[PDB]
Amino acid sequence: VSPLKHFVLAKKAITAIFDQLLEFVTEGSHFVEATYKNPELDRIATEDDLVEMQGYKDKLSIIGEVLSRRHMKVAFFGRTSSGKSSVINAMLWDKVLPSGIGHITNCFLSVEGTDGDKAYLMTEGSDEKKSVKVNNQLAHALHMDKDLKAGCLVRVFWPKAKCALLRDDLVLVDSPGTDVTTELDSWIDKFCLDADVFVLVANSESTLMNTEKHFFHKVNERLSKPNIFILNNRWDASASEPEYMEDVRRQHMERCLHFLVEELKVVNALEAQNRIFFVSAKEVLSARKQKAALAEGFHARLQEFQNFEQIFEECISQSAVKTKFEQHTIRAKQILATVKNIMDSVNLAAEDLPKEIDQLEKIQNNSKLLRNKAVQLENELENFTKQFLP
Amino acid sequence: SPLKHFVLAKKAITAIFDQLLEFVTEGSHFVEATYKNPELDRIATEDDLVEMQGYKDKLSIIGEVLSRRHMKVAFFGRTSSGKSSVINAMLWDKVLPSGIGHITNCFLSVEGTDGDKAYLMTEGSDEKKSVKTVNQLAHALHMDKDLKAGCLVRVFWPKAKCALLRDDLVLVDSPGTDVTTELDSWIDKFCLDADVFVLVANSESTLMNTEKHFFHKVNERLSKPNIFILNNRWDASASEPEYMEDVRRQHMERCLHFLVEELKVVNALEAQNRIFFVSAKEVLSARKQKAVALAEGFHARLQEFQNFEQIFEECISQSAVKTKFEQHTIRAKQILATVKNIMDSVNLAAEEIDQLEKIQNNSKLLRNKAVQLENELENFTKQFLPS
Ligand SMILES: Nc1nc2c(ncn2[C@@H]2O[C@H](COP(=O)(O)OP(=O)(O)O)[C@@H](O)[C@H]2O)c(=O)[nH]1
Ligand SMILES: Nc1nc2c(ncn2[C@@H]2O[C@H](COP(=O)(O)OP(=O)(O)O)[C@@H](O)[C@H]2O)c(=O)[nH]1
Ligand code: BEF
Ligand code: BEF
Ligand SMILES: [K+]
Ligand SMILES: [K+]
Ligand SMILES: [Mg+2]
Ligand SMILES: [Mg+2]
Repeated sequence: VSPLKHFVLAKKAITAIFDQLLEFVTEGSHFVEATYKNPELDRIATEDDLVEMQGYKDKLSIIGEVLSRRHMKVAFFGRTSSGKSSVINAMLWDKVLPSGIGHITNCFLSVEGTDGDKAYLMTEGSDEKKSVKVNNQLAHALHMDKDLKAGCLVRVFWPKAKCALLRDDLVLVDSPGTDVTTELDSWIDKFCLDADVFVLVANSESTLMNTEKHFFHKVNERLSKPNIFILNNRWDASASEPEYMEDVRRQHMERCLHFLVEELKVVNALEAQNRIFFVSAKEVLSARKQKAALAEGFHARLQEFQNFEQIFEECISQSAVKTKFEQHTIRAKQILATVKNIMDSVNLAAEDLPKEIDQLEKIQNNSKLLRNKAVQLENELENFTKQFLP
Repeated sequence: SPLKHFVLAKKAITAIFDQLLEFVTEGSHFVEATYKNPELDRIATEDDLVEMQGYKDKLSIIGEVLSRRHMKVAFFGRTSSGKSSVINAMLWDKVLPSGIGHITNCFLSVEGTDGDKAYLMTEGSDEKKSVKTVNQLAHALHMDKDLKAGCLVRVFWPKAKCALLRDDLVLVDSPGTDVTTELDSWIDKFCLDADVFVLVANSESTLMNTEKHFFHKVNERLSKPNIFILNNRWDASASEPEYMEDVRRQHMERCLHFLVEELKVVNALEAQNRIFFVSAKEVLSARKQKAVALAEGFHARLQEFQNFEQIFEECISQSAVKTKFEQHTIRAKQILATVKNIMDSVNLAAEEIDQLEKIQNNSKLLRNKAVQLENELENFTKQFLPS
């Protein structure tokens, strides 16, 4: 006994550590602020120190929330028409989300499991379990009037009996295309930035753009190094021009590897192997939506979608301790290290009237005692990593 | 004749721009002197100085663009929207590297030649190499051992085969935008100063801001860009016909908003004849069959590619005076108007202090030189750009 209990122990442990962390950094932020702003002190603490510590307080509050959340959030991200909606529709075995040519998905869509045997949707502040067939009115931009305003979230519920993956506490998120408008991008941040796992749906007819990559650098800048699956979707395109298939596949694989391993430095090359796939959502959906001449390599592309689903499931369940917590604990260690440096910098600055020197040594004592609280927390995080991680 | 009308126009406008450039260099020096003078803060502002310096630069580069022997048409777009394939369709053969993934990994001039065989030339080589060598130089799944520099291969296609090339026309196939920073900086160096742009958009998707940002950059550095938008891959709309008209409407509205509201380069009626829905792949396939079941509406998409080619040809031949010069003359009028405002602002701000009235007199005399140039530009526009 048991996978579930191992997770709940881990959650209580790390959440409790992060409580201590957040109060520590808030206190240190107030100390540094006070020292910087005091007109009596010859530049003891710097503005940069203050901004960094304030940034860390914010960072840690948001990460705190992410840790304590009841659910594992998976955000789907990509350019317009790479295949985000269609990938989810394939995982669900039915065309249940708005999909098509042009800009379509014009709202954010939660997808969760339900114990009931029928699907439904719910809208901002409504108990009403509306028909899943109403989606287009709310989420499909060829239906929606161009006036409709700044939000939104529509929560789709799909029966757990159909679709294994939705059990339990998993939440999939279909979003709009990146880089369509500034406002849409700011909403894509608000909704998707704090996701536990990202599925980058790339267009395998094309290659990876920098605006697509920039998002994941932003995730790291604001929170922690992102857990990323790359689906090179539309791979059925390579059935035309088989004389280059392997060369094109090699190009994508090399570029995606470079993105995860060299640019983000989130994963090593061997790990990245099991995060990059070549698939056709369209084919998988078409085949699945049928069990009451085929295009070449269909079966290979199907088997890789299945591998993606297997590995995706292995992470949000078996390795949910790792998936939910690891990257945030690493970032916690990093932030603490920098906080220690700031406290040291303030201490040494303090070394260079009787009331004025007495005030200055009080800053020294404060900075040292904060420093050792930081080392205590570093040890508690190191213990957590030992007892709960590889 | 048409040719003589053009050469007259070129000599006229180039001569005007010489006068323009000297005027703005002088005004830039005046504004700089007034701003930097410690006796007289705050008569001219830093923003005034930066604007005037920017205008000097702008005008030098536009001067060069005006005085060039050839009409350059740059093809621009995302990776795999269909740039290479559009050109391959215009030439009736698969002559340029095309395929899934990142392919076009150098810049490719395409010009007419009087000879009956096609060929290529590389920097800096007399050798007319076989057009069948292209892939080794330009196709990123092929390319031989190094290479790079961000370079140019000049393709020459027989004029006998493709009507459009017979002028001093130069088509430019480029790499995909937003792939790498260095590729983007080369795309600027090569394509930014193009006389005409063909934006090959992916009609399965919608227009991204990185795609639009390029053309804002053209405007920031030079003049509002002459832009054709080809919504390529439109054969995709065969698969989902119940929304075809709605998707078409979406693209048309977005493209219209881009040209008319965002760039403010053209009115809605003009923009109608700059936006098209086509399948390069289909057109190439049909044409290369010179050398049973076809998709609907193949024929519609073909007729629109043909309309694009007709209107494209009507512009860099019949209306070549317009195409080459108009947008630069408009920008010239705009800059002069703002220069006038700067000189007025300095004059009013000016309201031992003999020095102060000397700035007033200088600002007024510069202002009236600006009005003289405005009239010379207005005369040019009357005589060479009706109605
Ligand atoms: N051939 C092919 N078409 C696809 C694939 N995935 C999606 N599509 C098509 O491209 C469009 C996808 O739009 P969609 O991705 O659902 O909306 P998004 O949210 O903007 O990505 C639809 O018209 C799909 O039929 C694929 O793997 N292969
Ligand atoms: N279905 C379809 N495919 C196209 C069209 N235009 C180009 N393609 C294909 O899309 C792929 C990319 O074309 P390419 O011209 O290399 O794109 P570029 O690198 O952006 O110039 C090739 O395999 C082409 O055959 C089109 O209008 N419809
Ligand atoms: F066409 Be989408 F859902 F960005
Ligand atoms: F496929 Be590209 F525009 F290099
Ligand atoms: K779409
Ligand atoms: K390509
Ligand atoms: Mg979608
Ligand atoms: Mg190309």
